[PDB]
Amino acid sequence: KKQATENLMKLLQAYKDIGDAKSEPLLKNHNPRTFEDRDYPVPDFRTQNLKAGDVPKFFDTVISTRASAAIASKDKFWAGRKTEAEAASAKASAAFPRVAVPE
Amino acid sequence: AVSKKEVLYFLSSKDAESSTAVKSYLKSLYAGAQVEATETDASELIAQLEKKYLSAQVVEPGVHNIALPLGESGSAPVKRYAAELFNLGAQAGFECPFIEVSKKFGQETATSETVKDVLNKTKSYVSADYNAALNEVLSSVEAEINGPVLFDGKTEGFKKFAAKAKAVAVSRGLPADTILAYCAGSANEDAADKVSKEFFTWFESAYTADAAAEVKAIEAEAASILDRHLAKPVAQIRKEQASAYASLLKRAETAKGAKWAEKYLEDVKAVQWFDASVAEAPASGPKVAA
Amino acid sequence: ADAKALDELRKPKFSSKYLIQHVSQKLIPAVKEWEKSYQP
Amino acid sequence: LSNERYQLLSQWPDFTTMYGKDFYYRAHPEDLKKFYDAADEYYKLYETVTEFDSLSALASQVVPNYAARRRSTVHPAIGSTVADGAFTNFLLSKQ
Repeated sequence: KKQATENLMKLLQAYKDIGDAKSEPLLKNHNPRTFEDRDYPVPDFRTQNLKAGDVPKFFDTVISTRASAAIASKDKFWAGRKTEAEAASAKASAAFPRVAVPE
Repeated sequence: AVSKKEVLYFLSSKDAESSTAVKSYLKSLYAGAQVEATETDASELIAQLEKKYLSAQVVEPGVHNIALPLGESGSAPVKRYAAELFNLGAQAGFECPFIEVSKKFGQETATSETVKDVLNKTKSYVSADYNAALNEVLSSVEAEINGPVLFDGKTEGFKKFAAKAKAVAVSRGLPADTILAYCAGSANEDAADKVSKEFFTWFESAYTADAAAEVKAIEAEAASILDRHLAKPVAQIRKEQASAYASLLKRAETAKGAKWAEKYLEDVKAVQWFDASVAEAPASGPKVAA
Repeated sequence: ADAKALDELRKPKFSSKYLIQHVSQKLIPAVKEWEKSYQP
Repeated sequence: LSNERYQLLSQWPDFTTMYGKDFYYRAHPEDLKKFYDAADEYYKLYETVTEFDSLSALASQVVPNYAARRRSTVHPAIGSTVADGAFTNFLLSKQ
């Protein structure tokens, strides 16, 4: 447990240092709007043969499938960010201060 | 009060709640009271059973006044701990442990005629990897006899067993020839003390190594009890130890009028006195009248 | 009350000694009468 | 014994030096749940090793099994090594 907590701080220092090396914004990669493809060809509801009430149900599945592909593209960034830090935290020092407990 | 067979067991005893029963009895004989006649009755079965239940009233407070040498380095805290149990058993009327377990062997097997029966009626009192190690030797010697070995000594087949039963005992680590020459005595006391001083270096290495094996089990029980307890959250511990304190006060508070339960609650009120006395002056400790 | 004694404080508290005594006060009179009334 | 386990909770790395929001937003969100649960586990371990009022009721679970071993019918100080060496005195003498 002491080594797992020391592995996590080596990771959280590696997440910070490979983020500050790119100097990227803080909330950029936690915002799934930045992973959203807005140049997508945006389907026409007039070529889908919809009836009267069937159009707002069509609009929601286009909004779902493009939000759910924007979160799933956010999960693919952090799944690739992890291995860049999980393989760079292992090559570190881990010189951390110890918790102040009474001697 | 005492029934005079308690107070005879508490004369040479040294603990507190028995010696204040003796000092209260010795003050009563001084104030013109006559001493009860000691009964010469209750033949051999009841006489040896009252010794079982009167010596255990001397051993049981005496064991609780002997500090275990847990987590100590050296052989002198184990030779302190064992010698406190030697001197405790002597106050309870036991003899030497060598004399008392050899009495236990001859009591169990007074009518054992075969060596396979003496190895199975003294089974509870011998180390089981020594009792089994005397069964490969009994089965090996049984091959050259092809008849049951008798517990005679004058039988040649017993000397064929005791030629190889002694061969195990030296391989186990215990000098059997210095044991056997101690309990046989000797002619001159000068060479009787060369075997006395080699028995008692086995015996001091014997009573230490099983006083130390009794400590190293308490060290390993307390370390497995603690490491089972350090894995809990602190709120679970506080309610697990509050139910056990409640259910065990309740067991002593249901039993009313019993001697052990009204003495149990006088100990709870005396534990609370110790906490209340330390809370008044904690750099000095509990207050003794002195 | 406070400042009890020494020989009152030297006794080990939660030892048995009175379960052994309570058994010995109920085993011994109940087995002294068994040996005086025994035929197989 | 509770001091030896306290001494290895003393060598735990300071996790509160990484509670800033510049460590929050740089980190993978699942490796921040693990880090915020690894800090909540230290306070579980540290509050149960400094529960020194629990050690008195733990020592009472060791006493009754020990005192019943000393309440032997042979001797309080008997053990196997004395009883083995008093078996060879019993066996290797003539019955």
